[PDB]
Amino acid sequence: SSHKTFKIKRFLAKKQKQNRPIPQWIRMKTGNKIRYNSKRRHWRRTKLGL
Amino acid sequence: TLARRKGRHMGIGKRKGTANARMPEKLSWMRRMRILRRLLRRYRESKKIDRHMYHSLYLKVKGNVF
Amino acid sequence: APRLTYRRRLSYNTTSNKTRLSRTPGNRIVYLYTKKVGKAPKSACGICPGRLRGIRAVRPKVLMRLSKTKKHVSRAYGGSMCAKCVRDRIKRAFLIEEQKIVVK
Amino acid sequence: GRGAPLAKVAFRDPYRFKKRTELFVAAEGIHTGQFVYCGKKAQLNIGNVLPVGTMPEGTIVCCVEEKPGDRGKLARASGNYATVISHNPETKKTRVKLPSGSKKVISSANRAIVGVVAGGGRIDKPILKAGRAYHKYKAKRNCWPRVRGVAMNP
Amino acid sequence: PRKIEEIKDFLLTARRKDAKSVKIKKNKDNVKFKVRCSKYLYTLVITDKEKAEKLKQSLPPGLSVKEL
Amino acid sequence: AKRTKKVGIVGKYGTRYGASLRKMVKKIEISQHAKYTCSFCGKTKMKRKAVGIWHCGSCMKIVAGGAWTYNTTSAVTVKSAIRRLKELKDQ
RNA sequence: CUUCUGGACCCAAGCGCCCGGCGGGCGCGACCCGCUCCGAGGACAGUGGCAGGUGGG
RNA sequence: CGGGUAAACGGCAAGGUAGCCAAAUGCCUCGUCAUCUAAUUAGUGACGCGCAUGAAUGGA
RNA sequence: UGGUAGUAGCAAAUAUUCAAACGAGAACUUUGAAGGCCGAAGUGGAGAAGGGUUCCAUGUGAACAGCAGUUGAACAUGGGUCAGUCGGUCCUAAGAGAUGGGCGAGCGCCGUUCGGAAGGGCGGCCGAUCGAAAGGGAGUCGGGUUCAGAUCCCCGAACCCGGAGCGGAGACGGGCGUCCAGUGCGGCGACGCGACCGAUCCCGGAGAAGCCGGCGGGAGCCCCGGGGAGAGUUCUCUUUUCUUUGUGAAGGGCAGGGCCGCCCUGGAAUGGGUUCGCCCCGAGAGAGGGGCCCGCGCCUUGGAAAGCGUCGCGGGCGGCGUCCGGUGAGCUCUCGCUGGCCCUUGAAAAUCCGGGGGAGAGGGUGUAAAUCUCGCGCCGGGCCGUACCCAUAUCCGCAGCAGGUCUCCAAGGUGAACAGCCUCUGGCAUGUUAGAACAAUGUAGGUAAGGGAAGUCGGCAAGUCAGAUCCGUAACUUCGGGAUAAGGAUUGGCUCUAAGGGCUGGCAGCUGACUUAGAACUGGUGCGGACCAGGGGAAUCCGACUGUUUAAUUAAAACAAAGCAUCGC
RNA sequence: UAUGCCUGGGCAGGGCGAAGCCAGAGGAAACUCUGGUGGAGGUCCGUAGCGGUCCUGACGUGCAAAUCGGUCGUCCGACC
Ligand SMILES: [Mg+2]
Ligand SMILES: [Mg+2]
Ligand SMILES: [Mg+2]
Ligand SMILES: [Mg+2]
Ligand SMILES: [Mg+2]
Ligand SMILES: [Mg+2]
Ligand SMILES: [Mg+2]
Ligand SMILES: [Mg+2]
Ligand SMILES: [Mg+2]
Ligand SMILES: [Mg+2]
Ligand SMILES: [Mg+2]
Ligand SMILES: [Mg+2]
Ligand SMILES: [Mg+2]
Ligand SMILES: [Mg+2]
Ligand SMILES: [Mg+2]
Ligand SMILES: [Mg+2]
Ligand SMILES: [Mg+2]
Ligand SMILES: [Mg+2]
Ligand SMILES: [Mg+2]
Ligand SMILES: [Mg+2]
Ligand SMILES: [Mg+2]
Ligand SMILES: [Mg+2]
Ligand SMILES: [Mg+2]
Ligand SMILES: [Mg+2]
Ligand SMILES: [Mg+2]
Ligand SMILES: [Mg+2]
Ligand SMILES: [Mg+2]
Ligand SMILES: [Mg+2]
Ligand SMILES: [Mg+2]
Ligand SMILES: [Mg+2]
Ligand SMILES: [Mg+2]
Ligand SMILES: [Mg+2]
Ligand SMILES: [Mg+2]
Ligand SMILES: [Zn+2]
Ligand SMILES: [Zn+2]
Repeated sequence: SSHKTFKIKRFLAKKQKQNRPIPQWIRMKTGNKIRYNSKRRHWRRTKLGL
Repeated sequence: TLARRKGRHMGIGKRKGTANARMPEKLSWMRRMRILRRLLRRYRESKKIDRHMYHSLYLKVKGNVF
Repeated sequence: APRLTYRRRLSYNTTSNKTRLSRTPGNRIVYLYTKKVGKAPKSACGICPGRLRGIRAVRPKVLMRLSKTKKHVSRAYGGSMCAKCVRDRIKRAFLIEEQKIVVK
Repeated sequence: GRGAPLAKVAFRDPYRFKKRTELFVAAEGIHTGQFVYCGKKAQLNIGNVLPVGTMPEGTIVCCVEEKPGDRGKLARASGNYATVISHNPETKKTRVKLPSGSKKVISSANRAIVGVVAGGGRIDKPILKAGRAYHKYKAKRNCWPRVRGVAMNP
Repeated sequence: PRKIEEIKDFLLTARRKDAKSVKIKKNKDNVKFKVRCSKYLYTLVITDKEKAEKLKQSLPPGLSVKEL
Repeated sequence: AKRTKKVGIVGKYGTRYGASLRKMVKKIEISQHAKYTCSFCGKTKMKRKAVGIWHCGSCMKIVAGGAWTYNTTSAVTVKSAIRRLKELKDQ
């Protein structure tokens, strides 16, 4: 909704910044095992609820 | 709307609402009251009729006389 | 017929969500939100059903920025009591105060 | 909620410059602008609040105090009243007849409003619709549609 | 906006300390002198064009004048 | 002028609630909506505002009377009884 | 010490006494004394603990 | 133990009164009669010792 | 991981086609054209709850979008939500919940006044606090600007609250230098004038009060006659058809509306005034003359400089136009008047104001106290929310799910109609695919000769009837009804006739716009021509009725119901 | 979702037409009759809305773990 509280909007800010893909220079490190960001969330498939 | 203004397209076979729906009876009575009461108020102010014949005709106008 | 919309997020026809149609200098019919119809003060007697005369019929907080002459009349009980019950109370106060002298 | 009207009687505070407004059970016959009087030396008129001991026998009163000073408990419904049967100056106890037919011996200091509670004859009108009975209890409480126990389950 | 009816009252408004500027609008039937004060836009409507130059030259010096 | 034969004011209920019940409310629906003469002003403007409340549209007098009539028979009998008890109490 | 009315009603008038350099204070007015605020109950209602009856709630 | 109480449960201690019915209630039963149709286990109106109707377990 | 099996299926809501462009690649994208749909209770334009970056730009075509895709609500990279006056914030609504007190083994619970409860300026309060983005609640609108924001930015014109410079008011002078006044003033009155002292205390008002009927005013929209400016048509006709033809808040003035709720004069029966209805009057009509409130209307400051239309020229310069009218049971909105209904009477509080009272304050002859934005000037207005979707693809239902989810604005024609049908503004591409064919069997729609329920548990399904007008309407009844009972006739088009108004001048002139009735003519007897749209009657059973009920197999004779009666206190 | 409470929102067009009122008639009188007006109601047809009768229709590994179509109930009230 347009009528947001500060805590909810701040909560949506953190979840929006975490939705980035993994930078490709991480995959070139020594003991790298991460192929891709497995915690990606889509707005239509997984709802936050909070 | 010019042909209907001359009476065309308004026969019996063109009516679908009740006569009271097309022209309300309460409206036709209200139009007649304001017409007849304005006539008596103009005749009383023009001294054509006195306040005693006016008040008598006012109650006869309120009845279905004229 | 240009259909117009609300200008605020309140989309319900509540008592505070009242509007009127206004023509802008740009030849546009827009919604202009109206203010509630204020009522003139009522008589303090509690008998006369009519409102007081000579006082603006505006909202309560609007009376804060109105001049005192626009909220009362030059009579004794003006702005609070109607002129009719003032004349009655002037007579009732005198006639009762005279009877309390006759009983003595 | 109640079928009897209530009167907004105004009094003067005997100790402060204050207008005391009370809410009585309107006796039948009173009107706005009437001067009603409360006390033991007030006259016997409809609407006045008198002790049940300072009144003649057979006096029709309403809003009778069950205990001395309870501000009126008995005969406060529309169209009801209590009759002062007899007195007893030795024990200072009056015997009153309640609207249910029972005769109760109360103290002679219990104040009461002389007259009958207004709104009488309300039950004499047959409620014709179920909707009229709905609105009757819609202001009282949630008890009107009474399912029979024989219509329920064990 | 407050409309001024007299020429004398217009000079008292243009001579104020909060008078920022005075605009001169030459219309078809009149000429308007709109002085911008702190709160209200005072306007004097002069009908005849003869009193336009009479009032234009009588404005206090230092007040910003603009022709529209 | 005579639109109905016997129902009159209770013709609004149609064929509902029974003949006896529509006849009992007829005596009450008439007395409830009837305008009475104001004993304080004289104008016939006493109308029932609520149950047991009767208001005059001219002198603005509010009188607490009966539920369906301006005054019940049990009230005028008590008023005359209290007056008779008051005079016998003073002497 | 208030019953004729849809009024008004307080923040002492007055007297006595006293202090300041025109003001202020006290008393009477507004009696004194006193142990429960005023009434209705009352060692009964009631409370806790045992005992009997009743109890498809 | 005794009294009252059935618009209390109920029954008809009392022996089903007024009513009603082969009924949404009749086992025998597709009862009998009339009517309704060329033909009716249906329908209706009647008849009622009614297997097992019936009066605020409300009758009509 | 198989057979099933390249099978079921990719079938609800009419529909696409042509050309071109980009591109390796086009039934699906984009532009243009044509043909259609939604048809203003929209497939339109904006919100609330919810979602949370889905919004916007560019790029990718790998996975996803059940065909494809050059496309996307996908993916990747950047960007985007600007407020004193919009809401939150403030108030208490039902409520919820501390303190005292009580209880409880105990976490705690009960409880919302009930205890030395006033932390203010002589004090009454009686109950801290929480609880509404639909209640209460001061005050911003117009134009312009973005790829996405807008009553928030920009420009212009204001307003409100809080806080400490001018002018004006108070201030009117008399009597003999002196003495003495002066906390305004007008009107018979309603009441007026730009202010016009005053506290504790007191009183009152506004906030702040249902639903329904009818009427009138104002506006927006629609409609009609013109005049401009563009455009369509121009085979024939058409001075034609279509589009567009305006002025915010705030201030002032004036129409208009309301005072059966006010004022003065006066006095009423031959009673009068008056409405659609009512209603009103010796507690004072009618009449005349006033006063007040509302004036969202018009004019005007704003203000045309801007906006718009059109013609040009080079973020702009210009020309020209933005006009004159007339109607209404029209449609919405809003303001009034007035009545009806209730065994229904249809909120509180914050906040703001008026009055009563006159404790006090102010200066001694020109001022002082004081001044309700009186009129101006100066300063400040913090915090949070603000993008977008708001639903046959942005919410919920496992999904782009034929379900579900609260509203606001509402064009023309037909018609009684916000019915159905057609069109304009706006929107869309037929609802998760296409091509070909037109077998059976289906689902949906329709017709059928002759007979007319012989079908079947059963007229199930289907059909008949249907609108309006003029007629005619029984048994029975609680007298209300039954009833649109039943049974009949008429219905088009065109051409006339008659009847129903208003304004102006004292009958005359001018001007309507909505209908009814009658008649003639006319036709392949067709005419509520589509659409919309009751089959009826005679009885029995049950329930009085309206209402309610097993969400997802039972809408009933069940429950409820008024009435009746009993029982307790 | 069941129910009470609080605060809001919403509910075309028509039919029959109740009390009150006006007038004209009839009558020796009591009183009656007619026309109009008025717009009552858990009124009627009916849109939105809310319901969900019948087809025991469609679907029935469905659009849907209850939906769709026609038909149908009610639609100022115990309404939504
Ligand atoms: Mg979802
Ligand atoms: Mg009528
Ligand atoms: Mg059961
Ligand atoms: Mg057991
Ligand atoms: Mg027998
Ligand atoms: Mg047969
Ligand atoms: Mg039989
Ligand atoms: Mg019996
Ligand atoms: Mg996008
Ligand atoms: Mg993109
Ligand atoms: Mg695909
Ligand atoms: Mg993404
Ligand atoms: Mg709060
Ligand atoms: Mg609000
Ligand atoms: Mg936007
Ligand atoms: Mg004073
Ligand atoms: Mg200020
Ligand atoms: Mg937005
Ligand atoms: Mg879809
Ligand atoms: Mg299709
Ligand atoms: Mg055939
Ligand atoms: Mg057969
Ligand atoms: Mg059928
Ligand atoms: Mg029949
Ligand atoms: Mg029988
Ligand atoms: Mg029933
Ligand atoms: Mg079911
Ligand atoms: Mg019927
Ligand atoms: Mg419907
Ligand atoms: Mg269905
Ligand atoms: Mg089926
Ligand atoms: Mg199948
Ligand atoms: Mg029906
Ligand atoms: Zn008054
Ligand atoms: Zn009176």
